[PDB]
Amino acid sequence: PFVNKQFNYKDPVNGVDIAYIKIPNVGQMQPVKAFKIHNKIWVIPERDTFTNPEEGDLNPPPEAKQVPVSYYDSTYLSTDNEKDNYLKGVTKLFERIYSTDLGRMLLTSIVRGIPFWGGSTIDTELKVIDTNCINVIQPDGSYRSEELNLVIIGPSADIIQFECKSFGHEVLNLTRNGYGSTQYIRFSPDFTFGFEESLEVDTNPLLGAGKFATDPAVTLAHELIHAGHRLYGIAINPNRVFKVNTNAYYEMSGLEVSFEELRTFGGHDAKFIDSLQENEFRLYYYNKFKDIASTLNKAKSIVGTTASLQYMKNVFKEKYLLSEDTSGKFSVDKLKFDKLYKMLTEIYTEDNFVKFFKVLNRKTYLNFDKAVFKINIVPKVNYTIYDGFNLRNTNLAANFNGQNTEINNMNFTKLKNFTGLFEFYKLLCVRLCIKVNNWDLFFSPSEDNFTNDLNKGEEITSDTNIEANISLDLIQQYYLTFNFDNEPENISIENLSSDIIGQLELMPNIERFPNGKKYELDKYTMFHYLRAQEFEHGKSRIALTNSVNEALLNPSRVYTFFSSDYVKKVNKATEAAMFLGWVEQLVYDFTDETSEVSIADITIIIPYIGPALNIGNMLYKDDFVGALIFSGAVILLEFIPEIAIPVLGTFALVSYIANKVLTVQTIDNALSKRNEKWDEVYKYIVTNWLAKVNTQIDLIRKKMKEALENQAEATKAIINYQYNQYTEEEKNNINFNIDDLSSKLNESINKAMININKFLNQCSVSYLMNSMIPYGVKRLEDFDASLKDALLKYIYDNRGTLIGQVDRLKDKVNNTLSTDIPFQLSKYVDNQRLLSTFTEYIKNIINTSILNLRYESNHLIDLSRYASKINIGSKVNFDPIDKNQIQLFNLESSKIEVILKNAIVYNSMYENFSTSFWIRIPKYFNSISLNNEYTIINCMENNSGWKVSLNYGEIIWTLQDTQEIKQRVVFKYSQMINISDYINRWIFVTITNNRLNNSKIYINGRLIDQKPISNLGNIHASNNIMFKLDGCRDTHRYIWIKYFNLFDKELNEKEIKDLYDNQSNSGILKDFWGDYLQYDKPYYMLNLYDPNKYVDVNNVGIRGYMYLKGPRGSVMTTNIYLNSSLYRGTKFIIKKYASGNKDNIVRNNDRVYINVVVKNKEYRLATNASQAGVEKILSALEIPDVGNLSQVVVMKSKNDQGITNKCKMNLQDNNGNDIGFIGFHQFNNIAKLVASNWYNRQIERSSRTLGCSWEFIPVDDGWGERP
Amino acid sequence: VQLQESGGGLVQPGGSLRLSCAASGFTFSDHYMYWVRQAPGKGLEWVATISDGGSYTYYSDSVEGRFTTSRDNSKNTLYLQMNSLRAEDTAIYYCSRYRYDDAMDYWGQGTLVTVSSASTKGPSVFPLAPSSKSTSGGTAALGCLVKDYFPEPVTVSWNSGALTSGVHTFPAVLQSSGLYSLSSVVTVPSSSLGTQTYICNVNHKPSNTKVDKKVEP
Amino acid sequence: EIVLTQSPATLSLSPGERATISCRASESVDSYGHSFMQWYQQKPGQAPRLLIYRASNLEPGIPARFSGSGSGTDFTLTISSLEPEDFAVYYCQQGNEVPFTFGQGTKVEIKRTVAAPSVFIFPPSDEQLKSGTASVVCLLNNFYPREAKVQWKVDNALQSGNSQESVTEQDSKDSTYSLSSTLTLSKADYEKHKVYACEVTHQGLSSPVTKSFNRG
Ligand SMILES: [Ca+2]
Ligand SMILES: [Zn+2]
Repeated sequence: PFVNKQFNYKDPVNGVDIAYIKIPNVGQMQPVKAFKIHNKIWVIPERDTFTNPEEGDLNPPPEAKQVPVSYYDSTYLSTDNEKDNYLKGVTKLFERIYSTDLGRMLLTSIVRGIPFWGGSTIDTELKVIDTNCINVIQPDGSYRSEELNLVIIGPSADIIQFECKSFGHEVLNLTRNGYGSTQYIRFSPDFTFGFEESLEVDTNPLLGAGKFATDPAVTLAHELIHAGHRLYGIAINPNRVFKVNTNAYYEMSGLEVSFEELRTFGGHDAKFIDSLQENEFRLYYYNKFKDIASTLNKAKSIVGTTASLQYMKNVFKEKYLLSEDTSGKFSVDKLKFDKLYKMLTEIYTEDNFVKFFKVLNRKTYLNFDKAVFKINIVPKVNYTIYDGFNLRNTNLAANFNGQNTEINNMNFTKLKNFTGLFEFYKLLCVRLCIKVNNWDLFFSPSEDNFTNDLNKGEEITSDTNIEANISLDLIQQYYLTFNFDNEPENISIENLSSDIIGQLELMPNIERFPNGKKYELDKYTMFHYLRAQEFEHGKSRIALTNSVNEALLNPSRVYTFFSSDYVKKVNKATEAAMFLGWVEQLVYDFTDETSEVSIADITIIIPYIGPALNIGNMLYKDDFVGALIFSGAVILLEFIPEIAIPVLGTFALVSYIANKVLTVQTIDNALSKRNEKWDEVYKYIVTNWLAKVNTQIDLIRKKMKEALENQAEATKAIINYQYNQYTEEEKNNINFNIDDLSSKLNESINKAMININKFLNQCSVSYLMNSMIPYGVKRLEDFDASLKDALLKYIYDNRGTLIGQVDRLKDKVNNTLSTDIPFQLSKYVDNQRLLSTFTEYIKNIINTSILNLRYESNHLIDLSRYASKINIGSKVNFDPIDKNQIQLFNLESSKIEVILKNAIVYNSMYENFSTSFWIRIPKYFNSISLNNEYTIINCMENNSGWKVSLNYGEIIWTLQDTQEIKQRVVFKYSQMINISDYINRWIFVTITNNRLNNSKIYINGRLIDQKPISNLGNIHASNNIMFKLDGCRDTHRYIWIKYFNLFDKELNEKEIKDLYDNQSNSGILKDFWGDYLQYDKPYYMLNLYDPNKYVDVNNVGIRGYMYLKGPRGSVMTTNIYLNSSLYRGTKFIIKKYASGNKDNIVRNNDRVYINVVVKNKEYRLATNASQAGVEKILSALEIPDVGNLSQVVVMKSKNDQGITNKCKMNLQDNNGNDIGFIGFHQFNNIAKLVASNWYNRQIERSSRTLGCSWEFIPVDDGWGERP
Repeated sequence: VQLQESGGGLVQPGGSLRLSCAASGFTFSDHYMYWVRQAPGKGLEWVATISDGGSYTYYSDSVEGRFTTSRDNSKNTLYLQMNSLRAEDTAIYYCSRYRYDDAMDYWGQGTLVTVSSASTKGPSVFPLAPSSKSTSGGTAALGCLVKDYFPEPVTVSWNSGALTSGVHTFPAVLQSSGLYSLSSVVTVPSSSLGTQTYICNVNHKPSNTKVDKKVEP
Repeated sequence: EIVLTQSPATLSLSPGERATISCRASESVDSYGHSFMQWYQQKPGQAPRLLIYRASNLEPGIPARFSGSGSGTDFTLTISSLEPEDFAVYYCQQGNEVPFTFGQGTKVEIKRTVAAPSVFIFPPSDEQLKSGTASVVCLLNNFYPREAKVQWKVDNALQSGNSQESVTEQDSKDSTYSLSSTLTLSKADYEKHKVYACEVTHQGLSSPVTKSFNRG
């Protein structure tokens, strides 16, 4: 219904739509048989042998094209049948494009965009440009000239080089001045590209394996897109390119990417063009449209036709959507234009078409082609107008299956790629050498490509202009505004001479990239680690895979990132009934070795990446995980991009004296214009991020897929080397199809790949989030700062004019500029895969910290990557059980200084922010501590800033700026008390602030004290956060501190609550002080249901029993403290039974022995379980005389569910069934200790304190009672 | 691994003085340093403690606001500034290192500090002549009256420190004149008497007064 | 101001003995499960020497005979078997809190078989006489114990106030003492008398002895 006739090549000439036609040519060309498939659109099913007069032969060029894949068939398209296939093929493809809403649009657009008139050396007059026509030869011999938009030719020598070619002029650049000219697309539906995807495994799990073929519809659309631009005369000059660095060993030898092509592809490639450049173009073509309007206006005469000047004028009014007034004066509506231009450049995109054809397609021009296939789309049993290759109701409608070249293998014949495997390369060596193929190298854009005016001041007026992403919804809205008839006519025109004279539009000029290119290097590079993995490749019987390369220098040059365990397991040595055998087992090993997994931003880590590609960074051996936690994703990147946001250009507002309305309109215009700003700066960052960072990650991603392939093949080889030596004989006895084997491992490889995708997904985002975005957010937060000043000085100054609404306006300005607008990636990316990784990364309040101080692999560091430097004092003490626990002494050299990065901190950052840390504060002991306040965390520059301090039973938060003027919150707690929740126990502090509100202080996630800070400030952002005991007048004093954090926002009740449980480690049991409960460490036992008793044994042996007696004493120091004695009673030791866990920390659900210390002899806690009744009376038995008595306890810190709990010890019989939790019986006599199943029942239904709630108290200098 | 506290001398009531303890043989910049004084033949006294980084100081009420301690870490020195002195400031002054968190383990020799209005005056030296109605046994004693001197302290040795056994040097007594006085005796053989000579070396270092006195009948 | 009361006042004891010295604090001396009680041996003329730190720990290189103990407000330093060389003032020091304090010390005195003095008498030097004053020096040499009476007699008339005694330490070959009595008279007065003598009574002397001269 787009192409109304079914043509057969052999159909005879008629001179209307089947005719021999001449074409614009350098000198004489004899004519060719063309078919006019649609009004304005012609097809010449003939190898383009005539448009470029300097391509004589269809033979491969003597020095080859720098193009990853290329194909040469000088016989192709030489017979009739071939042509007739061609004709039908292109036809069908048009119908395929036309069938989609977007295709209907692009296609109409084309037909409609008539090449301008044009030529006329005289102002007043219009003339047609001769090269924009053809001569159509009738049967009888006369010829008639025809106007023409679009010709499809068969291809030139390089068969797959599909181009858009025009004819030129001496003066005019017809494709870049709004004029347009006739497009000649070299094309073929008889071949298509083979590429590899490795991203669709996270949605379609059982996906192909090898290559997938590009749908020829997409390509044809692609070329039409280019045709479109050029017909409207809006193609970007191709001297305008995206220039790459090229000197580094890893950088891509060379590569031309034309801005035009970027825009054209669409999607995320298009996003490499910064805004300042996108606008330049648009303004430029708008102007080039204006000039057309005005030429129109000047024209008073028309030549070379029987048509009407006005008819023709109106042809163009319609093309360029010009606006006509009453007089006939034309002009360009900025608004109307803006849209057309958006549709030609932002809606007609390869990417959008792929949303429409719903096929699998490459995702960035950067996904290099890999091979070439011959296809035949004309038979319906092969490929239909609606489904393309992925035929509905078959095997192929599934996971882009139609497009898998393996799966649909009767539909793609593989071909010779004429570009050799190392036609273009660089040579990388060591102080051995390899060729690495140019196209396997890293793309590294020049900084030159990224411009902006972020630095430009702006004057806000009341006038000032307020703007006002590409969804399928939106396109619909475009489609519907489309008017889909009144198709520009075919009109009769005065004949042009028999031979139209014209040269093709002369391109650059682009030079031959220098060809490897020697590089002598110090490490093995990741290209080298990658060649090791290849072979070989290869018959007799090599393949003995081995780690520690030199592998290279063989074969069996075949390195693997696997363990001896596997390298040993395949370098035997096995027949023959044991092969069957072998195999299975090697499907398991592979799937454990490759499905391997393992911080809070990079949840999922792939350990074996380091060893695969020697990442990279590549100091060894492979504890890659460690290094990745330490430094960030930044270890993956091969080059580290520069993030260069300049000081944002400030606003300044126009005052409109004695006028209310224009003064408020200027404020509102100001505020909104700000909002644009954050978008402006963000977007830029995304653009920078996409091009220099995400690209490197996508290549490693490509490279990890490739190793996994290498490994699979190396295995396959070695299973087949063996198999081949055999029966065989039988041989015809153990039938075994490597298609099943290949079958399994690709499934397998796929399963690993969803992991690695995830992993590197988190990598890219996290990089953007914590080392790109921030450098920008500072600059914004500053621009914000100064606009506020500027706006409030505006209100004060115009205050009489504003009389009635000043407050209403200070509140406006003060709320909008105090809020940190939210980075939404969804606003800058279209991509489901990333958007959902980012959605996952925000969900977690800690990835958003600006300071996050963890001990990792032997250094205290900042996992948030803000902190510039961390100086650790000479006598800072790390707790060797849990190094995150820092001890600070009242030495001036027990101090940790954190110094933040300069261009990341901004003055107004402690105005809405928060801090958390766990502290452990020893009992105050001495009179001088009664009145002595001492700083411990200091953030103050010259009297201004914030600080945390301590005093006798107090934690103190203090704010102060800039010359006044403190506020202050307090947690207060007593030392005269039996058992303290707080004295010398780990407590979790959280401080929140809000410039227009109050400092709040929270203890273990309970709000304590709050006070108004709105009086101020403002505050002075200190570069320095110093952890030190400053001013403590207790020589012997010290504190413990851990997990320090800093947040650029005010944490709410539910956030801090969460924060509270995430850092609690609910899985590990804890002693009374809050430390990790450890095995083989004497504890004094405290029963919480009766805390005024301790434990005792009346008698050792089974005649005896344990019991609670009282009282506990007191401890005291006259005036300072008087608490319950804590080191009393008989001692418990948790002795390991089974574990693993190399270590000493008693975890939830650990099964243990409990020993009881009686008079410095260790005894074992046990009971007779068949003692009639529910409560079993526990005793202390001679460790060896226990026998078959019940003595195994489950250590607990949760239940079930996972409600935490203080019932610690569930006791079990030597069969594994519960007996009871250990507690105490009594209202009857004498509080003996029992295992009571009633507890286990009770905990399910309540969390109340019970007779089984124990706490384990170790001796600690911080409590300091004497035993 | 020592330290070396210098500075001291005769200073007027109302006057001011600077003490300087020098340190080597251990990372100085790490330890808290202490100043302890002891009046002449009396109890020990804690004067000042200064932290490692030199930012926190403690002083006993006695000398609070009158004294100051400070340190120049890069020079391995400790300092005691001492103003508007009183007679009760008369003492030997010891600087010491405090090994955290145990004790004051290392100490210096200690320089002497003396507060009084009185002028430096050198000692007269008279012999104590061995009578002479000896014998016997054994055993006759001779010596030196080293009288009328100030401040402390004088030092006596015999025959350039060759004769030391059988020698006794008394402590100094403050006479009712506000001057110091002591005596030095020695038991020697009535035999070697007109033959072996006995000289009596005497050093008041505050006056630069060397006196070598020959004691004889 | 934590007062460190230390007893006994003085403490005389023969070698290889037991030497309990008791220190005691008005307020606690304990913080962070540590008693901050030090002990110091100070021989005359030398910087105190640390012995025991934290009440109970023996300082490296100090011998076994010394041993610390106690906690809170009641510490005690014992010398397992005294020496002669362990005549000394000994001091306890609290380092718990400012103002750090010392006790007022404990003087270990060494014992021995009672020793009689050799006693010596000294007429004023001719050059001193012509200076203005005469100083008659009476020396007791090498005796124990220290207690002694020594009256100056001038024409067997008693003088009093016009003299000062001075005493050495225990010159610790024999833990013995030595004293000089020093009668100061004016030129005028000293040469209007003839016979000068000091007279000494002491545990080692079966009857008082007198050392005498006339002028010439
Ligand atoms: Ca846009
Ligand atoms: Zn293209």
